[PDB]
Amino acid sequence: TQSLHGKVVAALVTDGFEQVELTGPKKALEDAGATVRILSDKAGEVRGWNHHQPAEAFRVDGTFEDASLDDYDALLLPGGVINSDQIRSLAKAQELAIRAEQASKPVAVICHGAWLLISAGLVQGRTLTSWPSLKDDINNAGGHWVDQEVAVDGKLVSSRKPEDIPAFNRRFIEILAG
Amino acid sequence: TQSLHGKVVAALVTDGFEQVELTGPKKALEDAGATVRILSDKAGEVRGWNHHQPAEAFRVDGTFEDASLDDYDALLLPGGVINSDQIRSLAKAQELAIRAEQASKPVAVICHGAWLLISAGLVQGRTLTSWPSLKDDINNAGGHWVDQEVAVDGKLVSSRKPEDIPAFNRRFIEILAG
Repeated sequence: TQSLHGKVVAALVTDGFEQVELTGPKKALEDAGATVRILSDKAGEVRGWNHHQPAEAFRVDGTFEDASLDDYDALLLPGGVINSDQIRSLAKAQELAIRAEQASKPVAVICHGAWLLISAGLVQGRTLTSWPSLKDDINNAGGHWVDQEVAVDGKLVSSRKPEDIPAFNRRFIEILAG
Repeated sequence: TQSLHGKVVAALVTDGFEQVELTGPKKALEDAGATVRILSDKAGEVRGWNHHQPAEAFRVDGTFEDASLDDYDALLLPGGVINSDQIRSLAKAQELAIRAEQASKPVAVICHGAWLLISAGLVQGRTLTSWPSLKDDINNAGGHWVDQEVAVDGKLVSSRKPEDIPAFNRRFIEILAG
């Protein structure tokens, strides 16, 4: 079984993130030996959601403003339409995603989460999947939208919905290990 | 002031629409003498939301499947991130908006509601505003995004947020009268 001991992943979330899109990948990554930190726009706690109902609050380990991608081997971008619509316009979240591309570090994204990638200018020429509502936005941004349980372009790992999470986790672990 | 007597407006909404972006314009049009029909994807009731909480239920006058634009002088597209994300993929909602473009009928859209126009191919070469989170999607789809309280491009009337509603209402009434 692949070990990710020593690996640190940053999950980028604002209030309204799909809770399982963080906790599923977080548990799979922790089971393999990695550390996962939660970064948000504000300090304190960030609220996850189960579909259209608010769910549990999670302790924020750090802010986008304060984060350095030197400290992380990869980014996790959970969906949640509310979180995804909010986070995509945040300059420091965009900067983290841009720095990950420049540094050839994995970015795992799921559901509505690729809006951050569109707005950071990062989907042009890349193949990814997403929740189908984002298909037009990704294609209009220059992306190559495909319908796959888990898409991979280099170290860009993408999935469309919560049911994809098990395969998403397995592929993200393979890509993080290299 | 301006009478809209004899005019009929279809508001296209799904569950999770921003309630005031329906009720505010609806009252203004009705005060002006117009009739406002609430159309949804499903019969019965459609759930309005107040920001991030579901709110009151509204009677559905007709479904997108059954609707003809022959019976409406204009479309009203309230926002709400949940509604706007859902409604954009429904071909029958896209059809109603395309028929509006083809028949030179006003379309008033606010906040997140322009996602449907993007997916219907209707923002190409158009000038419009929106909630800023859609800026990149509107520009990537060939639109010209502007930051105005109420933007107008022909009969396309667009606003950004609930505080724009009074001006949105006043402009819509003007465009509807012609």
